[PDB]
Amino acid sequence: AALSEQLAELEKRSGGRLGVAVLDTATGRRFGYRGDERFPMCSTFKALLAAAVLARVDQGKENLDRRITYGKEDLVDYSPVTEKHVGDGMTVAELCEAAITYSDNTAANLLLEALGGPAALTAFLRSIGDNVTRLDRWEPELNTAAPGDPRDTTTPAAMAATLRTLLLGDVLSPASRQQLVDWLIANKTGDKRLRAGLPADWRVGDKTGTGEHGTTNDIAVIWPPNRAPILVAVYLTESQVDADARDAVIAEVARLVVAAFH
Repeated sequence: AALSEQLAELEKRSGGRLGVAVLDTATGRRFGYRGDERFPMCSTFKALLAAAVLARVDQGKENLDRRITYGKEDLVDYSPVTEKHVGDGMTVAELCEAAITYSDNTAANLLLEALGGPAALTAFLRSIGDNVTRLDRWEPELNTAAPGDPRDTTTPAAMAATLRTLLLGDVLSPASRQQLVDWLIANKTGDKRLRAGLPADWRVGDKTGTGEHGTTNDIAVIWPPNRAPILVAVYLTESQVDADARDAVIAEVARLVVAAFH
């Protein structure tokens, strides 16, 4: 495979450690570059958080319209949505949207408490067959991204398989499935990452993550026109180029991936 070689060249220039997984649902195969190495999730976990929330909505243990109230004491850094709604609160559905489409940290923390904390999300993931991904801390502590730390990590391959299970398998209702898809499709944080290397006709839902030690991630479900989706997980950490160049690394991965498909 020349794809593996291109990603190794790209990884060299980034100065860090690059992980890539592609899962093609039309076939069932999957590609990996460091796909079984641990990487810090940063905000990419928030997709899995909204999935677990939706499961309890499926179970009748939670409601999409339930309004959660909170105060300024609950607000953590980078909370561009929740910081506007302390006076009126926000519904669980609104928090999910904020968490996914803006990486709102306070929304994630509030959703994490309504679920039962990091251990709860981690237990949900084991219940759906993901034995690798783990969430250990809250926002913003889970973004430390220390090079040898297993807390708050996934692997590209595990994240890809989890996305597959959640977005197209049988763990969520079809309604909860479509809702999670629509949130990812409306993400506002990823325009410089995977989206920027994809052909414009391709429909795309994604969740980004950003953290210390030059960490820049993006995970996605992508539908080529008339064709089964693929799942793509990209994690970059310990990188030594600036933010704009780390974004460019992710975009080029998206390009190197689609070219590999033609």
